[PDB]
Order: sequence, then C-alpha cells, then structure tokens
Amino acid sequence: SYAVAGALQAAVYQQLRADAVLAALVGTAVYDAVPPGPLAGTYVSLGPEDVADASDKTGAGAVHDFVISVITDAAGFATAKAAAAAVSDALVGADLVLSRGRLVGLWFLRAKARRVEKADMRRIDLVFRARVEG
Amino acid sequence: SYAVAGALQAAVYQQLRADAVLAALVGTAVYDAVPPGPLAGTYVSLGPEDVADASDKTGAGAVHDFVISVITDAAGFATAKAAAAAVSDALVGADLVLSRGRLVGLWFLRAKARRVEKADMRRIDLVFRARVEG
Amino acid sequence: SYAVAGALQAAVYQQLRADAVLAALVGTAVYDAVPPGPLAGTYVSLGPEDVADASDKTGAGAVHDFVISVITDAAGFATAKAAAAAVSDALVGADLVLSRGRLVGLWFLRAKARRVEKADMRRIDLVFRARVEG
Amino acid sequence: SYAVAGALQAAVYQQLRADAVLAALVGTAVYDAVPPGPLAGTYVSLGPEDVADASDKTGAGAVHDFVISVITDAAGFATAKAAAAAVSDALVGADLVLSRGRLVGLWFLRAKARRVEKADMRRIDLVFRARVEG
Amino acid sequence: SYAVAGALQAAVYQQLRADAVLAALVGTAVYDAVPPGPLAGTYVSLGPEDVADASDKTGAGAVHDFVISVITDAAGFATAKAAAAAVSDALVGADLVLSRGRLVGLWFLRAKARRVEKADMRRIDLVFRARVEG
Amino acid sequence: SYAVAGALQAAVYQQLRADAVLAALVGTAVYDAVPPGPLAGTYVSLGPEDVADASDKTGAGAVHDFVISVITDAAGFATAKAAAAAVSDALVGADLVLSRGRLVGLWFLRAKARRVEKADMRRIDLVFRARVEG
Amino acid sequence: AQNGKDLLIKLDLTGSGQFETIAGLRATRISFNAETVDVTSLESQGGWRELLGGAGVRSASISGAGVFKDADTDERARQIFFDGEVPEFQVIIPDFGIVQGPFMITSIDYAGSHNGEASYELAMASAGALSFTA
Amino acid sequence: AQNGKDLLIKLDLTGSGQFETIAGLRATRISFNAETVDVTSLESQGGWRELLGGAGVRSASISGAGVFKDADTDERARQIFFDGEVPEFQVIIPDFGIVQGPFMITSIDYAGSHNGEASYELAMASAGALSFTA
Amino acid sequence: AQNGKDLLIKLDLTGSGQFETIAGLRATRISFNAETVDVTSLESQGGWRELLGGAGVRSASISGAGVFKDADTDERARQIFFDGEVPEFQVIIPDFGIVQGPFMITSIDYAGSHNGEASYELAMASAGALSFTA
Amino acid sequence: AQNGKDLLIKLDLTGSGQFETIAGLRATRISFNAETVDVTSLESQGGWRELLGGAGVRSASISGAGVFKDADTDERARQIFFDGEVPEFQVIIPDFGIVQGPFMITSIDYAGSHNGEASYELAMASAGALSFTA
Amino acid sequence: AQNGKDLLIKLDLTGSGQFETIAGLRATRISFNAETVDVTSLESQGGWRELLGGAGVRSASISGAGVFKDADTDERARQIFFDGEVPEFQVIIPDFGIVQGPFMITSIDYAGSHNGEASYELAMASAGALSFTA
Amino acid sequence: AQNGKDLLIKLDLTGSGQFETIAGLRATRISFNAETVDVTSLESQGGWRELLGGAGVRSASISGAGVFKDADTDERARQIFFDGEVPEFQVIIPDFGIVQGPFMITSIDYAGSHNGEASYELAMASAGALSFTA
Repeated sequence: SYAVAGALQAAVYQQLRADAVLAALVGTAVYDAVPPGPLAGTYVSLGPEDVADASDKTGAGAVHDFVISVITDAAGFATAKAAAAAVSDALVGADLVLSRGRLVGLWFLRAKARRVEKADMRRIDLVFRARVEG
Repeated sequence: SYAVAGALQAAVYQQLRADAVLAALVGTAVYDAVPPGPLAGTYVSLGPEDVADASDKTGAGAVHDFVISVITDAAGFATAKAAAAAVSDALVGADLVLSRGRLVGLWFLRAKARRVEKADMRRIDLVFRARVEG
Repeated sequence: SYAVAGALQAAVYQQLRADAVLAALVGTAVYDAVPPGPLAGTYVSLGPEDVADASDKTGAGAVHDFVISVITDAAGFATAKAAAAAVSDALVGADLVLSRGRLVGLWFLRAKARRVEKADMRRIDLVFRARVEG
Repeated sequence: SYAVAGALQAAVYQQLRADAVLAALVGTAVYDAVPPGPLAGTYVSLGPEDVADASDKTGAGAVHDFVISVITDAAGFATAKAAAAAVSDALVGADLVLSRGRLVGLWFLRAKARRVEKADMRRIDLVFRARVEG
Repeated sequence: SYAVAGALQAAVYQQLRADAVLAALVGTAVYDAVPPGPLAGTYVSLGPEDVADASDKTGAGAVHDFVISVITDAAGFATAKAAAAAVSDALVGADLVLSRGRLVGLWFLRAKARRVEKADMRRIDLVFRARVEG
Repeated sequence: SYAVAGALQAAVYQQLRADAVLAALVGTAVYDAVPPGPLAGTYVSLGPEDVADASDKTGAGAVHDFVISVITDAAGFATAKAAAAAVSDALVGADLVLSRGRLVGLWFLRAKARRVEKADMRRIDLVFRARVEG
Repeated sequence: AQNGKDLLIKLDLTGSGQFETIAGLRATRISFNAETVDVTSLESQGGWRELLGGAGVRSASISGAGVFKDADTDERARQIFFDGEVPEFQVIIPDFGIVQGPFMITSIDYAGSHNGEASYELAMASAGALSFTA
Repeated sequence: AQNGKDLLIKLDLTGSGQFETIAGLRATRISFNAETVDVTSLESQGGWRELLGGAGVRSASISGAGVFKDADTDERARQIFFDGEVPEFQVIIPDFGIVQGPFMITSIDYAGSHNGEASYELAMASAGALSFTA
Repeated sequence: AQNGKDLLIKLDLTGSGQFETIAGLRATRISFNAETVDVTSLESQGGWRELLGGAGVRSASISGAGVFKDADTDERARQIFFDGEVPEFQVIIPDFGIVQGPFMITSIDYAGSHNGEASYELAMASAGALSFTA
Repeated sequence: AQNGKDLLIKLDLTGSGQFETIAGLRATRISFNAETVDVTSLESQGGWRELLGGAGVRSASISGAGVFKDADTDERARQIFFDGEVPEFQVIIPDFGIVQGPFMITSIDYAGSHNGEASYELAMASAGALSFTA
Repeated sequence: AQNGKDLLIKLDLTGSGQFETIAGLRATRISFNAETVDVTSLESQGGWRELLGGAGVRSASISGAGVFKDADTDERARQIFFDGEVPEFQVIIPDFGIVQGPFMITSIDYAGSHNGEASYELAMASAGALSFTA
Repeated sequence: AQNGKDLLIKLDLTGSGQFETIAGLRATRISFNAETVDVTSLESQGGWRELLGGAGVRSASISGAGVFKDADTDERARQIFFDGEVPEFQVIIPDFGIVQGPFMITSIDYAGSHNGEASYELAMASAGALSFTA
C-alpha cells in the first residue's frame, strides 16, 4: 500500500457502524478481523484492497480499489442485496476525513454477487474506488 | 450491489411466475433459494448478478448483468431451450416497476449453454443487462 | 438462449441424419442425448451453444456459435476429419427452415481438433455461427 | 474441420516419411496413431489441428494451424531440434497436392519447445499454418 | 536478471533496516532469506523481481518491477498497512547508490493486499518500478 | 523449431562455459541435460525455447525467445542474481557464429525471478530474443 | 434516464402523415450544429471573442445504421434517393418528443461480408424548419 | 434480415448482358452520396438551413475486397483498367434487387505478404444512370 | 487535488440568475484558447519567434456529455438552440470557482442504440466576456 | 486462390532485362488509380453523375516493405534514388503475370531499433506505360 | 539517463524571479521547431534539396498535463490567460538545465468526469528569446 | 539481414570530422523522398501518367528517439538548434555504409512523466548533398 491506505481502511470502517441502516440489518457484524465465537452469519468484511499509484511531480496520490464483501447464510440473498444497498449509500459521496493525507472522491465500481462455498454462503463483493492524496 | 439491485431481483422474480408460459413448462420451480425436498429437476435459478456503475454528476445508476440459469435433468436439452425461450421473452422489453429507483431498459446478452456436472445436468445461462437508475 | 434456439437445434439436428454421407460414416449416431447401450464410438454430438444477441429497435435477433463435436475411438483420426467434412458441407449455406423465426445464414468458425481423454478419444469441435431472427 | 482437412493431414503425413532426412533421425516413427509396442522414443506426432475459416462469397477456404510435435527421451534435446529442423524444411514451401481441394501455401508459426512430463520427455511443438481452398 | 539487479536488491535491502520507522513496527524482520527459529510473524520479504529491458544503442538499462511483500499474523491488517506505509515512503524518491550501474528513479506501482493462507496470514504485495542503467 | 535453433542452442551453450565469470560462480554446472549425481545446487539450464517465424519472400528467418533459467539452493538469492549478471553480459551483443544460418542480434527480454518449489529453490528465468536467419 | 430503444427515426410511407420506423436500426444520432458567426469589435471586454447567436445558420443531421431488413420502410428510403425528395422525417426523443423535420437522404450505403449480416448505414442532413411538439 | 453472402457485385465478361460474380469477395459496399446543394434565403423559418434536394448531383461508389482468385472475372477487371471502359456493373441487394449501373474502375490494388494470402481491394465510382429492377 | 464530480456546468432556467446543473453529465471540459498573434521583426534575439500576447483574441469552449435524463434543465438547452440565445452559463471549478460566461450552444446531439442508454453530447463556444469570482 | 509469397516485385540489376527480387520483402502492394474526370451536363438521366472513363490519367504505385537484407538488389535501389533513374521494374501477380513498367523510386526509408531487426519500407510511383504479358 | 520527475515546468508567482512548479503535472514536453526555409537553385549538387538554417524562425512549445491541484501556482496560470501576459516561464532539464523563456499560455483546459479525478491539460507557445544556463 | 543496433546516427562534436553516436537512441529512421514532377502530354501511351525522374527535388529526413542521456553528444544537438548550424551528420547503415550529409535539426523535444524515464524525440531534414561511401 501507499501511505494513505492505513487510514483509508480506518475511515471506511468508521463510516460503517455509524450508518443508521445496517446497524439494524447486519448489526455490530462489521469487521476485518472476524472475532471468535459462533459466526453470526450476515456479516460484512473489509480487507482486500489494491492500489494503483495516481501520482505526479509534486507529491503523490493513489487509487484504492478496495473490496467490501457482504456474506449471508440466508436461504435467498435479497438479505445481502439489502445489506449492500446499505453499504454503498454510506460510502459513495463519502466526505470522509483521513488521519494521513486526503481523499478526493469515493466512487463505486464492479460488484460481483455469486454463490461461494457449497452453494450455501452467498457473498456479494463491492469494489469501491478511492482516489486519495498523500 | 448498488441501491437498486435489492429490488431488481425482486422485480425480475415477480415478472417470472406470472408469465403464462413457463408456468406450464417449469411450473412453480422458479427460485433463488432452492427449497428442500426431492429436487424437481427442470428448475430455473436467479442469483449471480454483477454491477458496473453507470453513474453521473447528478445521482447514480448501474448496469446489472444478472444471470438467470435454466437447469434440466432431461435426456436432451431442447427442454431447457424451450424453457429459456419462455424466460427471455418475459424479460426483454420489460416495463417493470421497481421498489427503489427506476430501470430504463432490460436487454439481453451472452447465453452460454453447456453440460455441467458428469454430463448429466444441462445448464443454460442467460445474461441479461439491466440499466437501472438510483 | 433467445426464442429461436429451441428450433435452431431442432433444425440443425434434422439437417443431419438426412445428409446422405455421414449416414454411411457415422450412421444413426447423431445425438444430443446419448442413448444407453454399448457406446458405438464414432458419434457426433450437438449441444454446447452460446448466444450473442444481434438485435435492433424493431424486433430481435441472435448469433448462435453452437458447437458440433465429432468423437471417434479410432486409432488415427482421419475418421473424424472425414466425418466432420460430412458435417460441415451439410450446414454451411444451410437454407434451413425453423419453427419459430428465421435464420439468415449459417457460417463456419473455429474448429479445434485435439486428443481428449487419456490420449484415446479424439474429439474435433466445430463452431458454427447461426445469425437468426426472432 | 472443413472439407479439406481430411486430406490435408493425409498430405502432410505423406510429405513426411518421404523426406530423406528424418528417415535417418526419427526413422519410421512418424504417426498420428502410435502403434503398440515398446515406444521407440524419438517419434513425431501429427494430430492437433484447428481451423479458422478464411472464406468468401464464391466457395470457401480455411486456415489450418495444425501442430506437429516432436517428442524425444534423450538427455538433452538437441536431438529434437535437429529432428524438427528436418520437419520444418520439408513443409515450408510445400507444393503439396491434396485429395479434395487445394492449398495455396504452407507457412510456419509459433514453435514452443519445453519439458513436458516429470522433466524427462522433451516435446517441441511446431504450429504450421495451411491456407487451403475447398 | 540484467547486470544491475544483483546490486538493486542489495540497495533496496540496505535502504530498509536503516529507515527509522519500521525498525519500531517490524523490527529486524526484513529479509529475503527467512532465518530459522520461531517465525516472528510481522516480517517483510524482498525477492520476487521481474525485468523488462529498457535499453538503447549505447549501453543498456532495465525496468525492475520488484515485489516487496508485508506479511502479518495479526487479527486485522491495519498492522501491515501501517508497515507498508513505512515501506513505501522509504523507497519512492529513493536517491539510492548502487554497486554496479545507476538507477534513475524508483517509483511505485500496483499493491494488491489480500488474505493468503487459510484466512489467517495477511499479505500485502508492493510492486515498485526501478528503472536502472547498466 | 525452424532450421537454425538446433545450432542456436549449441552456440549459446558454447558461449557459456567459456565466459570467465560464471566459471567461478556456477562452475561446470551449465547444462540442458542435468547429469546424474548429487545435484550441485547452483546450476543454470538452457532448454525452453519458442519460435515466432520472422520470414520473408526470399528465404526465412526466426525469432527465438529462448529461456535460460538460473537455479540456486542458497538462503537468499543474491547468488542467482550475481550468476545471471554473468549470464546476460555474456549473451547481449553476442557476435556468435552458428552452424546453420546466421543470427543478426541477441537481445534481452523479460526476466521473472521468483521462488519455485516449497519456498526453497530460487529460480530466475531469463528470456533472450535471438533473431536468426536461415 | 430514458431507454435507447425508444429513440427512433421514421419515414413517410405514403408521404402524407404516415410514420413507420425504418428497419434493423442499431444506432441513431440526431446531431445539431450552429455556424458561430463572429462579431468581435476593436474593443471587446478585455479581448474575449464575442458572438451573436441568432444570426448563425443552424441545422441537423441524422446518422442511422443497422441490419438490412427489407420492410415497406426500407425500400421507401431507396425511392427518396433515386427520385430526390425531401419528405417529413421524424426523430422521437424518449421523453422530449417528435422533431418532425424535412431531411434529405444524403448518403445511403448497403454493406455485406462473407461471414456476417447484411448491414446499412444511413446519413441525412436538414432541409427545412424543424419542430418540437414536446 | 438478409444474408451478407447474397449481396454480390458482378462483371460484364462478354460486355453484353453476361454477369458473373468476381472472385473471393470478402466485403462489399455500394455507397451512395448526394451533394446537398444549399439554398437559404435571408428569411428562412427562424434560421434553419433550407435545402433543395433534386438539384444536387448524386452518385454511387462500390468498394469490394477479398482474396485473389484468378477467374475469368478477375482478369476482366484488369482489362477495364488498362483499356478504360465503363461497363454495366451490377450490385444485387439480397431482397431489394439488381442495381445495374455503369461504373468505372477507379482503384484496383493487389496485395500480398510473406505469410498470408494474396488479396486485392477494388474501388469504383459511378459513371452514369443507375437503375432498380426490384 | 479536487473531485471530478464537483466540476459542473449549469444553465439558466428562468434566464435571470437561476442555475441548475444539466443532467446525467459524464464528462465536462471547459477549454480555453488563444490565437497567438505573431509579431517577429527582421532582428529578433537570434532568430526566435516573438509574440505579443494581449492582442490575441481569446475564447473558451465547453464540451459536455452524459446520459439523456429529461429534467427541467435538459429541455432548457433545447430551447436555446431552436430560439438562438446566449444565456449566462456557468462552469464551477472545484476550488477555483464560478466562471459565469455567456456561451452559445453550437452543437447538441442526442444518440441512442438498441442495447444501451440514451446519451447526448453537448458542445459550446464562447460568446462574450467570462469572469472569475474565485 | 494464390499464394502471397509468389507475388513479388523485382529490379533491374544490369538495367537491361535482368530481374532479381529485392530482399526481405514482408509486404507488397501494386496499387492502381484513376483520376475520374467528370463530365455532367445540365440534363443527365435524372441527376446522376456521368463519367467519361478513358480521358482520365491513370497510374500505379508500389509499396514494398521488409527486413534490411544487403543483396546485389538492395543496393541497386539506392543507386536509383541518388542518381535519378526510371528503370523497368516488374511486379509479378501469382497467376495474372508480369506487369513490366517503369517506376520511379519516390520514397526509401531504412529504419532500426535497439531491440529489433533492421527494416526498410519502399514506396514507388508510375513513370510510364505499364504492360501485361498474362 | 535522467529521471522524468526531475524534468519540471514552473511559473512566475510574483512575476519577478520567483519560481514554483505548477501542480499535479503528469506529463511535460518542451518541444522545439524550425521552419526549414528552402533555398535550392537551378544547380544543386545533383538534385538534392539545399537548406539555409539560421534564417528560419525557431520556436518552442510546452505541453503540460496532470491533476487539478489548487495551489498558489495553479491559480497563477489562470490570471495569465484572462489578463494576457508573457511571463518568464522555466523548463528545467534534469541535467541540461534551466531554459528560462517567455511563453504565452495559449490553451488551458480543465476537465472532469463523474468517476475520476479533476484533470487539466496546459498548452503553451514561445513568445521571445529562450536561454540555456547549463 | 542486419542488426538494428548497428544502424546509428551520429554528430559533429568538434565540427570537423569527429563523430559520436548521440545517446539513448531507441529508434532511427533515415527517410528519403522525391517530389515526382509530372510531365504528361496529350498523347501518352494509352493514358498512363509519365514521369521524368531526375528533375525532381530529392531529400532525406532523420527521425531519432530515445531516452535522455546527457552526454557530450546530447548537449551538442542543443547548440545546433539555438545557434542555427548545418553540421555534417552521419547515418550508418549496417552493411550499406556512411551517408555523411548536412542536416538541420528541425525539431527537438524533451519529454518526461511522473512515473517513467526522461525521453526525447529528434526530427531532422536534409540541407545539402548526401553521399554514400559504401
């Protein structure tokens, strides 16, 4: 990663769990590190980033196509699509504040949505682009 | 997904099972979540979407290349091709009504049609493009 | 598939088994569903289609890159190349009649021809393009 | 395949085993069907074709990127490179005669040359392009 | 590799472990060869290069897209993103001195950041481009 | 291969093991066929070619992107990068003499350099382009 | 937004208020222009170019293309070109509405290949006063 | 729709009502044009450009291309160029019909490479009155 | 840096100080120009071209494009073209600020296909004095 | 069809009936042109453009390219350019035959890069009467 | 060689010897030109074109582009365009040195999309005598 | 054939018979031209265009490009442009030989980006009589 992405994940995690919806759909189950226990089963997960270095002569920036996946164990997955509807409106047009550097925009990209393991879990990825500035 | 896709699947599921044909070919076997039992064997399935974010300055939209597969256990698969002939004419030129946002058009795309597991099941995918508006 | 492909396979199956050659090379062994028995061993098979939707404002059409494979258990596979020489001249320049809609042309495309399982079977695929009209 | 490829393999097999060199390097071990016995170990093999349909309004032709592999069990594989030097000069600028249709040129293409199974066999593929006319 | 890359790794290793930060985050655990012991668990690793030969008439140069990965066993991986924030600012705008030849610039490229083995280790790759001159 | 590649490997093998450096780093361990024994462990290997046929009306030539890999069992692999620094300067600007035909230039290309089996061996490939003339 | 299929262009079959869309029409573009007639004096606001607006000649051009479908309306466009007429064409904007202007038929070009559809492009230009019925 | 292979262009062999299609003809385009002769007065409907239509000179151009097949009809196009003639060419539209117009033979260009077919392009232009027999 | 979504162009709805952004607006470009009026004497500094600067006419052009969304502001741009006006347009630069200049509406072109959205491009040119309110 | 390698262009070595093909010649194009001299009266058949044919000036151009192979015939083309001559060039069409026309040597350009071959393009134009010996 | 980041262009903030690089500046090109004023007599060396050199007018143009970063120096380029000035710009070549010439500011164009950064291109042209301080 | 690296262009350092190749020079093209001065009478051989040859003005142009390497010879090309000179340049053809002609230095342009090398292109044109020493 570049210098910003340590604080970019800390900002897009704190923008979640303060959004009013998805505190009523997913609950407290927004985490990178999944805590030990019984695995609630409608969680979201925010880790797999990748950077693209949109830089210049004066300073440097980056383009983060970070992935926020929504997992559900429900029978259908209109549960996950309702949960990622709550993910995406919390992030597009972010106006976040970072700890190191700035971001200028948080857009949306590809969002694959398929059946993952043994046709039982339903995971829907959400790729968001974050053009940041170091 | 974006905000619309929770209601897009709920609209392209309700456009199915009200189409007069495929109530006589597949029956009630139109589902994302396959119900427990003996597995009828000529079902269709509507889950694996993916989004592409066709947006703008003012608002946002999306492009959903959602996949509707038709599975059959029959000997040949002129049964599935007759069933997906009933799928596709029910959706192209949709004039659907959504619960959140609008769709402007429901076109058709690639439709792979091969033999899946152990040369026994015959699955024919149907990729439909849904340009929606949030 | 689109609406035509149910009748496109039924037309390119009926154009086969009325061609005079390949009734003397393959025999009656032209089938999608392989019938139970001892597996004759020089059969052809007509299932794996894929569609591409060449449509318009007024109506709709499609492009079917359907695959007709020729399998042989012979030592060499000049047997299969002589059998697919009988496949291809029966279909290019088709002038077929469909049950639903029209086709305007049946061309030829890629034809991979390799050794499939355990260097024993010899399968030669034949991709044919069928631009149809619904 | 198209109509010509049944006779194209029969012509590029008969151009081999009449070339004076490679009757002294490989011997009689030029075959599609490998005959039963002790597996001599410096053979060549002529089966994996693929066609590309270079056609027109008036008639039809084809482009055959057929693969002629040279296998050796020797320690190094300057044996195979000396054997495929004898393959390639026998075919580029062919002036072959076919049984059905004509070929207009037999060029040369990619020739991968790596170690295949268990770092013991050494196989060097040779892709030759044959533009034919039906 | 070309002639420079023997000294390029020796220079981008010596630029690390003299950077003041990441001597307090990773520690002494900067190595290509992982030393035997208990495997500390927040190490970085500098081996998988690849060269691209940016050369000329007069002399030769190269483009090294060398990969510096950061591994962590922590629960989340804001630990690794804070460690690679310390990697990247130590290298972009390098002003390194080599042992054989010169480098003219050390930029930044792609930086994938995912979960590697058994969803337990968290590895974040960092591809850096080094245009050198032999 | 084309006609030249039998002598191209014999020339780029004989240009090695007469280079003064890499007779002191690798030793006599330059071989296509690895001789039986205890496997020294810092050898190089010269087999996986591929040809591209740069030809013309008058005669024929070829483009050989042959791969020369350097293997080491050392802890780090600054040993292999120092060995391939000795490989590459022996070959770029070759002025070799062939046994059949000419080469006009021996350039350099991609050189991947990663960890191969069980994170123990370290292999660094070197792709060299040899434009030859038959 | 609005659908692209609802944006149509259409003909005069009888010539007096009879409108049918043309054919396979894969793409449409009503395209407006203005000739930007300059009036800049010796003093103008600090050196900016000043324009007049309404004195400029303004026009429109229609560029349609699609597959050759022989309809009552495709042959009508032929008779406009050979017997030069300026009929009341009509381009409907999904939600704006009918334009209803006299266009000439400047360029028609039917095209066809040995492996694809029969296509046509169709260029126009304005010939009189347009309208807008909203 | 109509097939692209049925859209042909053809010659005068004897010069008096004898029509044969040319050769390998991979692409055809009969292409019409009109010179859009402007008549806009000082007052015209609010500033729109007004056109006259039938006073403009109108034409047609044929652009054919394909493989060089020496026929009785390919050599005929050579004799038109060297001895400048305007024979009655003929472009047939699958369902429209015969055009039957005198064209000149403005550009002929035979092309060939060291690895591919012998090809030719063939440009024309109008020389008289066209027709339409429907 | 600044966001690309905050760089907008906007209309005069009422015509007197009422500004709304247009529509689906995927791309904007305010683009400035200067006519570089040359004054080079017989002696000029050793042969370099000398320029005057402020005597040149200067301008601006706006090129907007996006999806066809019928708003109160999309229909307003139609009424400027048919009834030729020069209203006070406004292009806001994220951090520079409002430009507030009279532009004409030189080219508007609505476009649509059988499988995609309804789009429009929108070209402009300057018509008077611009401003900069910072 | 005919081979592309048999379509050659060739020089005058001695200047008097001595013909050798040039060099590495990857591409050839003899390309003919006619100046389409218009004669359209006040009445012409309904408004179609009428052409005369034989009054137009007609020409030919040769565009050859390939690898720089120093032959007796590559240096001959240099001496035509520096000492401006119009020798009897000759372009052979695989089955048409010898053209045998005087061309000038309008553009020769030798090119070379740091990693590839030495190449040349070679443009010509007509200078007199061509022929056709069939 | 030299780094591309060290090749900068820079402004006059105060106007009197105060130089700051502009902004996000992804690409620079100082680009020189000469008008090649021809003097060829009736006799000239065998027909070669003769040129004079120093009589030609010579110039330079700067084309800069990058991301829109509002600095003290980005707004300075706006004030040069609206109030037409020719300040002493400065392009530094990594090892050549300062150019220090008066340029005008011919084209500035700020651009932005709904999903990306805010960018600008920036074209210039010469206006006086350049220099070279080495 | 001949190597592309041996095809060089080179300068006059001292101005009197001192030749050094320039720099990083990735591409060269000596490119010749002739002005094809037409003399076609009222009768000419059946209508073919006749040309004269030696009366046409002929020239040469050199287009070099590569990486910015500050040498004694890269700064020499700067001093030719600012102080307009026509020195004796020299382009060596691998096996043809030295050209040795006076060229001017029409276009030099140094370019650089935030992530890549420092590059330059370098265009020339003829200024006198060339030579050929073979």
